[PDB]
Amino acid sequence: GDDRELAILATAENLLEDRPLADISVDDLAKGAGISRPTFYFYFPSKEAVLLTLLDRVVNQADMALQTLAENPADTDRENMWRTGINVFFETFGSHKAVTRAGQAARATSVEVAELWSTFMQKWIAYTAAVIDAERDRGAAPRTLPAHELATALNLMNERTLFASFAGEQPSVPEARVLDTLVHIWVTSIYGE
Amino acid sequence: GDDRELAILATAENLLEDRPLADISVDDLAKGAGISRPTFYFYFPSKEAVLLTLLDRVVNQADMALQTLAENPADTDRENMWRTGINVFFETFGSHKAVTRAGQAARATSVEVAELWSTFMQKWIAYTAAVIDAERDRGAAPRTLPAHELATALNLMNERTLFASFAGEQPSVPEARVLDTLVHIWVTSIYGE
Ligand SMILES: O=C(CC[C@H]1CCOC1)N1CCCC1
Ligand SMILES: O=C(CC[C@H]1CCOC1)N1CCCC1
Repeated sequence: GDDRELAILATAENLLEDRPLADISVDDLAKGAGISRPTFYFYFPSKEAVLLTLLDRVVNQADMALQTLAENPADTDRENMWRTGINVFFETFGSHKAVTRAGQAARATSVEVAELWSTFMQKWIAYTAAVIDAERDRGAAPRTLPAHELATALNLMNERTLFASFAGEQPSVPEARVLDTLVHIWVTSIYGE
Repeated sequence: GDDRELAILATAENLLEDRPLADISVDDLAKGAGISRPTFYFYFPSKEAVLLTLLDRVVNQADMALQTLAENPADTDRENMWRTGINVFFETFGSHKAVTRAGQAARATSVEVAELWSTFMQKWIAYTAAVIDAERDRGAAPRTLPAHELATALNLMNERTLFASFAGEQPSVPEARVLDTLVHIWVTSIYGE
């Protein structure tokens, strides 16, 4: 039951490494999971629903990892604190490049994918703005831009730059350089007067 | 001749304000430009080709405006210099939101659109990195990240943040706040040690 479901998810993640959602059939997903086509339809209404679940799992893994960090502050300076936080996204989505890529393409077509992404983006920007505000209240960061607008641009930067690096787009920051590049911009723009 | 072509371009830009490329037909473009369907095909091979031309004109208008600026340095401090430069993109693409939006959607499907965007992105990042390097050589900016990697992330930020503001995405920086937000991040990340 849960195993047929996991099998179908594992198949879809594997096939998405080699071709886009468009070039993958329900029959393809069913064959790789070792079930028939009508059995597939019992677990998922469509291949698009399979992607939505895969994306949902990846987004929540990142979200849970960031909640863990939040509850367990690393004992280090502020630059390393922000690095650990962006690193949750670098590692989680970078461990699932095929779902990340397909998920991002699906935002244009699936209101469900668009809404899932928008909900968690709002959550991560609000957390980012809360930390900036705490830093300002403690006197560690200067009161420059509206924290929530600063947070929005910096999370949008990370979305676009990480995902270009992972896809090897032209142009992109090499993946072995993207964490340091983003940490620099976050730290200078948050602490710089 | 050039007028039928301009008519078709003007129609397509007008229709793109109200619905996406998918929901617009060749017959729709032909009717609005006051020509028949086979006459349309004489000027453009497809509605996708019409979008490519519209995007091409918008990208080159921005590129030419930025070349003008480059050749005619504004007499003001460095923060206002970067503001004038990002402002070329804020005004040019913000004056053509429907083409911007459709152009960005078309990157997923049209290799021509993808290649046009990637070529000019490379050009603007190289110009951005050249200015940062000049600033470092004159001693006005510190030698922190690789200028070209810094330039790449900051231009990717502007692409994603401007285009979210213009589309009124959730989340986004309000359009009346996006120029100040981006100038802050560029200035702190370029000059900050
Ligand atoms: O890198 C980040 C988030 C950055 C972390 C760093 C501390 O707060 C959020 N994102 C990319 C995908 C969406 C958000
Ligand atoms: O804002 C910018 C470019 C910023 C200017 C500012 C000085 O050099 C480039 N872009 C958004 C669309 C692509 C690039």
